[PDB]
Amino acid sequence: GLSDGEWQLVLNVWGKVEADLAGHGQEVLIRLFKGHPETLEKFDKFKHLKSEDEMKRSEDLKKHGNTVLTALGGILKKKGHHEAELKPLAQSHATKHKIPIKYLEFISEAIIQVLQSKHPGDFGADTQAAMKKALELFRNDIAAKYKELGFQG
Ligand code: HEM
Repeated sequence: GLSDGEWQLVLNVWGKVEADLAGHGQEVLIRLFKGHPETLEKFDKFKHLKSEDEMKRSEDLKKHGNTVLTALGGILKKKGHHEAELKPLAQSHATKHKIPIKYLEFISEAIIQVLQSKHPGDFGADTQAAMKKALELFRNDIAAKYKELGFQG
């Protein structure tokens, strides 16, 4: 559970993300792929990218970074009243894409790194503790949709 003070820090720094939603989701995916090469395998269209500046040249990489932030944006703007937005995602991500909850922790960490790296002052300790709590409850709620279907996470 997040206070409304906290939801505001969360959604106010997310507004920035949204000024450059590609730039961010790109950097996120790079951070995740470069840091966890295992994740790269779930996207057959980029599984071949081998270097950094190389994947920075990918339109579809950007296209996906723009996707994952846009949806997470939508979820964040629900302030946890986001079941009608996480039912489909948990299920797609557990079954179709076969993504474990460990990989979600990974991208949660990439996001946070990117926020810190793109907005240092605006994203201080208490703004970060807020962001961390949101992504954590996002993750816990997916985790339970995973479990309801017999996936573990
Ligand atoms: C913030 C956490 C995440 C969010 C909000 C997110 C969001 C989305 C959305 C909105 C889609 C659209 C397609 C669908 O749902 O059927 C999608 C698809 C997909 N997601 Fe995620 N995702 C997250 C984490 C991950 C991670 C960590 C991976 C892999 C390591 C992943 C792999 C995929 C793949 C492979 C697809 C299919 C894309 C394609 O088929 O071209 N997702 N995701």
